[PDB]
Amino acid sequence: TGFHPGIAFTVVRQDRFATEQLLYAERASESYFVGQIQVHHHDAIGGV
Amino acid sequence: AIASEALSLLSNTYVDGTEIDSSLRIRAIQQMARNLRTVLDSFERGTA
Repeated sequence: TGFHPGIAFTVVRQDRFATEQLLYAERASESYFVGQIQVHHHDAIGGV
Repeated sequence: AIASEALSLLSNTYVDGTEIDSSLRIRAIQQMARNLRTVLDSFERGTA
């Protein structure tokens, strides 16, 4: 009707977002070399 | 009954018409011939 007491209550909320971070990449990188060439081709119908 | 050797032998199938890969070809010629010599010797002994 007209009133509002001082009872105890609480609410719970959640969030779902993204964020950006910064790190140290140093100077020397990974020794990712290249070795030979690998291929795989097969023709069944129409094209290859 | 062998699968690793067959997979290694059939995994190349060339790429586009490159060189013969003399080192790999020599290694394969050595290993396959060495295996086949004793394989055929055992087969001949068994048949005899």
